[PDB]
Amino acid sequence: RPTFYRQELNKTIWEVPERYQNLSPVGSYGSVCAAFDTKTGHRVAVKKLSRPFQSIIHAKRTYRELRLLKHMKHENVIGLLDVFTPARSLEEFNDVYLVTHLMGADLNNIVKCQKLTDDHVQFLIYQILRGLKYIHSADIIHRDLKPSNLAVNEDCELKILDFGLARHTDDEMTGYVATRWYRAPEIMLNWMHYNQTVDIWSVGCIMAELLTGRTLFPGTDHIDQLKLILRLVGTPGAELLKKISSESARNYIQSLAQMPKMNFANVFIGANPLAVDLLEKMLVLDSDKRITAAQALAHAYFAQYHDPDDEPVADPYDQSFESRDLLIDEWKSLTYDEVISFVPPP
Ligand SMILES: CC(=O)c1cccc(NC(=O)N2CCOCC2)c1
Ligand SMILES: [Cl-]
Ligand SMILES: [Cl-]
Ligand SMILES: [Cl-]
Ligand SMILES: [Cl-]
Ligand SMILES: [Cl-]
Ligand SMILES: [Mg+2]
Repeated sequence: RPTFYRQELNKTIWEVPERYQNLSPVGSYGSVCAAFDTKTGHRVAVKKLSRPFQSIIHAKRTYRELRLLKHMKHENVIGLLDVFTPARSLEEFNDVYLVTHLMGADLNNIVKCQKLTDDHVQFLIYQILRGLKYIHSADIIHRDLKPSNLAVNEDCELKILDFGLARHTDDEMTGYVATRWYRAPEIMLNWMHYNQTVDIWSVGCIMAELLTGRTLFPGTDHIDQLKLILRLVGTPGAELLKKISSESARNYIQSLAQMPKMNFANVFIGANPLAVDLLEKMLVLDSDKRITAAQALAHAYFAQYHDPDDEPVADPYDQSFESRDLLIDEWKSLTYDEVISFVPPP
């Protein structure tokens, strides 16, 4: 067991191992500090969870987040450097701290203020798809891909973070908000049981915005955003209408005048024809017909970067806990076992 020290930073007690020095608040599900890790030489983010075991819902969310971060071991995905508690037994266990690499800029800080060549767009979207091939091979859905959840460095190297932990509220998705502009229509309006294809819709929206410098579907509300989507990709045919489970959602769609799919070369003026072709394969209304991450990596747009011997898959991931009914203290015991069994990376 390391030695811990205590300090108060902006109204909060932080109790952390001596290896972490020069803590400074960066923001606030919990509170975050920047620190220097003397064991590894890296600058790190230390997150102190708020009220991790306050309800059955909160205790299960804490377990879910720790299981997911412990599993993810890939160059294009956020990984866990450390996890700790100052508790010496289950009986006094009440606080959880998570440690990752400190991230600088996000995709927003380069798409707003920088000139991107087609080669930059190839390399950035290649890396998102390499990370997604890995995540989807474990049967994990990210559910919240958008520019603010993608970290980028000076060498244009990218990491996926901030997985959807079943978090977002109704207030958070209302009106003129970037939290909804990247979501697939079937999850935005609860059409059907969704699956991993929702993440490929989000990659299409991101790729379009890197090419044009503008949000693809900046709706003022759910209905405005659906009208922008259907004007580009066309209204649904009878085959997709059959797959929408809500009768009211089917009746609403049938109230709209029919529209054909637009010509994407006339929308993405001057783009690489291979970029236009890949966008037409991602931005498909019927989720069964969208290109997968593994199929997209082999598309001719990425010929410069694609290496089928350097695009790894994940170890199998057991999510059977998701259907399990437990008490607060049972979820808290499972979480304690995962904290004490952690093995750091090389
Ligand atoms: C490289 C690339 O594809 C690119 C670059 C800048 C802008 C656009 N397209 C638009 O801003 N449009 C055109 C017509 O529709 C409304 C506005 C495309
Ligand atoms: Cl230490
Ligand atoms: Cl990482
Ligand atoms: Cl504790
Ligand atoms: Cl964003
Ligand atoms: Cl597992
Ligand atoms: Mg985020």
